Amino acid sequence: RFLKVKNWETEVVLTDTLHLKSTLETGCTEYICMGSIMHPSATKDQLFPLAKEFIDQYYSSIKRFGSKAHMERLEEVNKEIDTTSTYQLKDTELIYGAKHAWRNASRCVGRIQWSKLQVFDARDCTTAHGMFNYICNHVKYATNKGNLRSAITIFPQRTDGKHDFRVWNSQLIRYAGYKQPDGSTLGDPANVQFTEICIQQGWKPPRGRFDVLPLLLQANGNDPELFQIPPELVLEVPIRHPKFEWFKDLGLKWYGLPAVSNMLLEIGGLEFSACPFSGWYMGTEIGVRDYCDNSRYNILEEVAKKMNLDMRKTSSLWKDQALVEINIAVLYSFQSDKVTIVDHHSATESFIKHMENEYRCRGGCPADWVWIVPPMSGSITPVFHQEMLNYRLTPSFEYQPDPWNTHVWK
Amino acid sequence: CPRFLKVKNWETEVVLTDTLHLKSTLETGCTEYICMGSIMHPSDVATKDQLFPLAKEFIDQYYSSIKRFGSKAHMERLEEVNKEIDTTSTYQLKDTELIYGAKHAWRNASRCVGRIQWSKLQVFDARDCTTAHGMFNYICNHVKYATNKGNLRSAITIFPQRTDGKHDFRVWNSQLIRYAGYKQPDGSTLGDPANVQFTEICIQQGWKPPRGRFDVLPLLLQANGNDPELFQIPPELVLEVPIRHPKFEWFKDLGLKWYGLPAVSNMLLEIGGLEFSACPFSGWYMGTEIGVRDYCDNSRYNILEEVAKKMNLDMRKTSSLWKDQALVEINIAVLYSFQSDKVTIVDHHSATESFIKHMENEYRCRGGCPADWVWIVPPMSGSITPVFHQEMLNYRLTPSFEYQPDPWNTHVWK
Ligand code: HEM
Ligand code: HEM
Ligand SMILES: CNCC#Cc1cc(F)c(F)c(CCc2cc(C)cc(N)n2)c1
Ligand SMILES: CNCC#Cc1cc(F)c(F)c(CCc2cc(C)cc(N)n2)c1
Ligand SMILES: C[C@H](O)[C@H](O)[C@H]1CNc2nc(N)[nH]c(=O)c2N1
Ligand SMILES: C[C@H](O)[C@H](O)[C@H]1CNc2nc(N)[nH]c(=O)c2N1
Ligand SMILES: [Zn+2]
Repeated sequence: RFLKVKNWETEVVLTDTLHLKSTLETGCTEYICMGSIMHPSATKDQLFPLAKEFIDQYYSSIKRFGSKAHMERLEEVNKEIDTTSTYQLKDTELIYGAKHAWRNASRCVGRIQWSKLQVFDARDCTTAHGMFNYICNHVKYATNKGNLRSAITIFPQRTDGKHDFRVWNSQLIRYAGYKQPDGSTLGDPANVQFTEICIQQGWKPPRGRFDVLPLLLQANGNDPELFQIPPELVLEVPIRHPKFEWFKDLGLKWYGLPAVSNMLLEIGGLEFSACPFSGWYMGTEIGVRDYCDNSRYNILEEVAKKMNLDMRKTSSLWKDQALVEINIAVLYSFQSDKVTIVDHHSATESFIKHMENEYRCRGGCPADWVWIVPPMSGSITPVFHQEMLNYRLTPSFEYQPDPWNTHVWK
Repeated sequence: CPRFLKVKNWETEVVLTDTLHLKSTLETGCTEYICMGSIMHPSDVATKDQLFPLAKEFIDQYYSSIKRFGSKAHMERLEEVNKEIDTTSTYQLKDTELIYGAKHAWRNASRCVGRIQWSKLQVFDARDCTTAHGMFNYICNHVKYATNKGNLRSAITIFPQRTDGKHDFRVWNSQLIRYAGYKQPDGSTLGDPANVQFTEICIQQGWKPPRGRFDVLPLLLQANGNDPELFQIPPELVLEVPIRHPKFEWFKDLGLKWYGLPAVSNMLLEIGGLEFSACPFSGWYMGTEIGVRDYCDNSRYNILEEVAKKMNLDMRKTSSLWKDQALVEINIAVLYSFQSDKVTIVDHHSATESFIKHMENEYRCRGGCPADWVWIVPPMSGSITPVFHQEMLNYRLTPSFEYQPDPWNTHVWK
């Protein structure tokens, strides 16, 4: 059928036809919705229909469906799956598939940018040293002295599952986390385990609060190897506040480049298990989640202290007050350092505009309300009032198992 | 469907196991290929063949609840219901079953963060009501009991079930207490813009509007499928709270107030296939319902700008977060004014913490707890509340509260 989505603030109705093209499952059924579940539950035979479908939509997108180039490309892929059990994408197809995996990422509020993506082909890579070189060039290009630029680097596809390329870091730039003897945690508590894997592999930790983790890089299914990203490539921002001059004394910083490195890029049945991709931050990612999650840096108490807020009852809303000031500081600091950052009002604003674009030109836009709505001030942003349909289009970004639970060590 | 489904809390790592979903009875709107979990409203009476298994399902569940499943009272009740449907094509609930069904409709309400209270619900049986004047008496008694001078008590008043669909009891009000909205010729709106359509109906029905910013609407009550009739709620029964701020002495100069009793009156209560089309129920407020939605939605009272101006905030850039700063202070004022006047209210931190504890107990004792994350997470400060990090499963258990068409869209005027 045709499905309608209403904005309850604007009363704008959009009509979704694009959902007719999905085939992956969402995890819901007619009787149970799993919309808030974070991770809901090849061969030559499985591969050609998937390859065919992707080649078909590629040649439909450059408006040459059924052309001679389309016909030969289909046969070319057929012979290649036959005689090698896989196939290799053309450069144009690799670029098209990467942009469309971003376009289809239902959890990303930043997709108005989807077609401006720099795609680095790293499929000639064979070693962890080559991976490091490719990743350093990615970081340097995408950082661009603070004028951040979207980028993805694509390493060789999975073959037999035994020669996977993997970036073991979940993101290219993170801070370490250390278990203290007295039971508390120094640095980033979310990274205590990965940090401990780096230490076990020979990393000499400085045991500070903001230690950039080394890259841990696995090429062709071999043991991963450690590398230190050159510090001049890692842009960082000291967090200060435009009105509270004591805020700089908290000693807070963050890195400028958000770069997801633990996901799987699927294009036409091919699986790119190592595809680090990066954009720029929405302020709440740092200011709400990284700093104020109870399992993360957990600074609300300290800020509420220096703000002298009444902290004896929840109904004083002291946490909400300190939350807003922290997120003012983050935005103010990146902006003062001319480092690209978007606030959640602008980003959600852009996303509503992007949805309108997509419904008009494409017939819909898959979107995960649970992830799109920012983690603070939800209903004063326009996406809170926007109904969204969620569905899985391919090419896509997918989760995959953490490598340390799979890898057969040597 | 699989027998066990697991939900994780990503902040605490607690994993819970759900088996109650195997009892889900109706459709969510999702499919295997599309999820409709953010659609507000996804998707003539019941025949004898439809009614038999729906009643048995409910009667079994009631007798299971009192540890008399399979007993002689259970089999005799099954038989009496079945004979009553056969001869009259409907049946009547016992007082005990009515109370049980209403409490469990709340218990099953996936969008309600307040369900830790579900078993403490005063049920007013109003199935003997025949006229709109009597509906008015019943609703007044409900409002006075539930308000309780500010020490609010949850309550539901249940009016006669649907018969042929042409004799429905309906409260035309969507909530028992709401403020009027008036469209001006110049396009601006006075009062509550959400209620302009309903206010116009009341004016047409004969209501004389005071044309103020906080005018309590009259009740528009439909008995037995007749044309609805207007009644004014006695103002001494409508408890209200002037909104002042503990620090900002100028906040009281804004002239804001709100009513104490949230009372939903447009929903349908389904118990064992019976349809109670008029079942007003009330609890107490979570502060953000007033402080965030009623006051700061753009299409509502929309005070963020004016509070920001008095706060002397940089309003040129969105990235100063002036909107977020003002929103917090408005919600501080709402909670502070309700507490100072000793009117029951709950902040979004206490409510979500309570709901996590409730959800955990339901998983342990009942095998699950259906919950709609999109509705459970508060509209401000989402991730600093525990429900944000809590995976939830959503499904439709019966007894339930359901939406129904607005009655001015279906009523056949006499
Ligand atoms: C350019 C500016 C961008 C902005 C402002 C932005 C914003 C966001 C935010 C706030 C999230 C939620 C992140 C979280 O809570 O962990 C997200 C998720 C995501 N983004 Fe974007 N993003 C951008 C660029 C990109 C790019 C370049 C890609 C890929 C080519 C991408 C793909 C994704 C994916 C797959 C997710 C979901 C990740 C997951 O499921 O864990 N985004 N984005
Ligand atoms: C006693 C304290 C209660 C609290 C703190 C509470 C809290 C809430 C809140 C904050 C919402 C979201 C409302 C919205 O955003 O429009 C809600 C929804 C709901 N509540 Fe509760 N509630 C309470 C009592 C009750 C009672 C007594 C019932 C029924 C007997 C009930 C049934 C529901 C239902 C059905 C909804 C969904 C309404 C809809 O879909 O429009 N609640 N509740
Ligand atoms: C359940 N969440 C797990 C997580 C996470 C996580 C941790 C990080 F360090 C990090 F940089 C990110 C970035 C997410 C992201 C990606 C992109 C491309 C842009 C953006 N603006 N944001 C995500
Ligand atoms: C866009 N949704 C339509 C709506 C609405 C709406 C309007 C109101 F005036 C109002 F009081 C409520 C109360 C909801 C509610 C109910 C109960 C029992 C307790 C509580 N704490 N809250 C809901
Ligand atoms: C589109 C979206 O579902 C809609 O705005 C919802 C979001 N969550 C909500 N949550 C509550 N409690 N109440 C609401 O009215 C809404 N509105
Ligand atoms: C349980 C729930 O699915 C989980 O907490 C989600 C909620 N929404 C989110 N939204 C974003 N953007 N990022 C997240 O990590 C999460 N976490
Ligand atoms: Zn769903």
